[PDB]
Amino acid sequence: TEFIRFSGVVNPRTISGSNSVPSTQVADARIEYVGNGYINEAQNMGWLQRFFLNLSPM
Amino acid sequence: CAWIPAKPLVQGATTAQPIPGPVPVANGSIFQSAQPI
Amino acid sequence: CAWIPAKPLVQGATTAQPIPGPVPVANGSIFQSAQPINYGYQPLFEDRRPRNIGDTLTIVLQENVSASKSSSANASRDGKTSFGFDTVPRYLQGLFGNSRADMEASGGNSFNGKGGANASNTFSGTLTVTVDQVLANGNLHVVGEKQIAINQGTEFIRFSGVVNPRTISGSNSVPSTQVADARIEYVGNGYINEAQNMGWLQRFFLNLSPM
Amino acid sequence: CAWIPAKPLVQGATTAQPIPGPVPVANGSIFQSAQPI
Amino acid sequence: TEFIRFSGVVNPRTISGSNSVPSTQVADARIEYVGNGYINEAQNMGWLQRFFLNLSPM
Amino acid sequence: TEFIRFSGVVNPRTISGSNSVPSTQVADARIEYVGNGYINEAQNMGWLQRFFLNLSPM
Amino acid sequence: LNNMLSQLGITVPTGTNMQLKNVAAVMVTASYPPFARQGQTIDVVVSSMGNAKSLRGGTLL
Repeated sequence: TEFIRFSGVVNPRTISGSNSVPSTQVADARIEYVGNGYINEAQNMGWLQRFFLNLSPM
Repeated sequence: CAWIPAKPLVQGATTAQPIPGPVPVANGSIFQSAQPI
Repeated sequence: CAWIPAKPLVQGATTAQPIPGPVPVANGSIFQSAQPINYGYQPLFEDRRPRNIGDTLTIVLQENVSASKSSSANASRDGKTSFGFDTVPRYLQGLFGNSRADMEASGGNSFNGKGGANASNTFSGTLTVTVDQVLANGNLHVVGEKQIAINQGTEFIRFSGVVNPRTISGSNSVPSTQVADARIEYVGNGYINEAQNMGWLQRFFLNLSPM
Repeated sequence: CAWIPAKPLVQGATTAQPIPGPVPVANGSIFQSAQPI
Repeated sequence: TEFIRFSGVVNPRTISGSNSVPSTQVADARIEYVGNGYINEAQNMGWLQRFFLNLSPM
Repeated sequence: TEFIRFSGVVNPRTISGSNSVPSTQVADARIEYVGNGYINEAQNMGWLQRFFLNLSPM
Repeated sequence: LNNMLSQLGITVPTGTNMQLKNVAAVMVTASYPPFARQGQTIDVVVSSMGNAKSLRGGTLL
């Protein structure tokens, strides 16, 4: 399952004739594209590798 | 991990419910204007 | 097995029997109208849009999302110094003699990091849904489901959302990018679907393995 | 597993039943308008 | 998660007809493009290498 | 983080029609383009090499 | 015109040919009178605003 979430603030005089706004005209743009399932689990780093990436000397 | 609960970037409810408009005042008019800011 | 009794997808009787019409009343008329179910006022030139609970509406699923990102960084440093008095004159032997001032040193340092990510999805098809609620501002909440069973399993395409009536085309159709709370689902069952879940041991390792 | 019951993304009933319109009031009119919001 | 932050001071007579200003006309421009997650963690130097980069003789 | 600082003295009759001046017309021009972070730290000489560059006989 | 048709219940497809001759776009101006009460009537002035030839027998929507 994939989730696309969006939040922002729009100025009405920017809405086109077809009731549409490009996302570059939204003020406090919060965009999110995430997912779940094992396809998403196969893209997190292992806890040991995550620990090493932060605490390894080099 | 992928099982640890994290909060999403866009929080709160992602939907809104339309509210019914006010009851029209019984003057002789068809044009009824809800309270305009 | 193939001998275990299962129920079909389309259940019940798959045929209907016509019923004889009523006996015509003996007025002076040839035109006899069986009891007609009166439906409400219906406009003439307006497009056929759904207006009440139970009306149908075609959704044209066309989804295409694609996001990406990347970044990198690097740094470097070298150094190499040297000095050597090969032949020292006599009057300087007390300061640079016996190679007491020769010098040679080196040093290095490097770093390179980088990363990125991306995601994408598409969807194409057509599905007819039904209005199940009319909101307070005229918007229509729509739900729909289509079930197919081709020879071994069963696939389900479910859809749910909210539609604004002024976006419905002249042929009673809306592209799925104009629906507000779009929930789309394309799943299946049977052993074809079972052959695509990870084994419980591999699923456990994918989450709890150190690397 | 594939046998563990999970709920679908689209929950609830995926169909609706049309409701019969109101009985027309016996004025001299053919045009009958159900209660319009 | 990536963050793009911006701050500055604008002179109104520089805003175009489409309500837009090029960033070279903003006075106290502060621009920031950062991120988090392990993709960002894989771009910081290790503490030992960071120490050596500053205190090594050469 | 990179910093671009500027300071100077301008004669008003040199400002163009678009409110812009080339930097060669500023009197006491002080321009500065510096940075910080480990990318900047990787460009300073080591203290030993800096000492040798000044006090080595040749 | 497409906005009005859509509001009335007719959705014309986009990107289609449409060339009218009996329609003109106008600016309407009026003077709000003192102590005006709702329901009363005033006089308006109608003026063309693009490449129209005449408003001889027109009707203002």
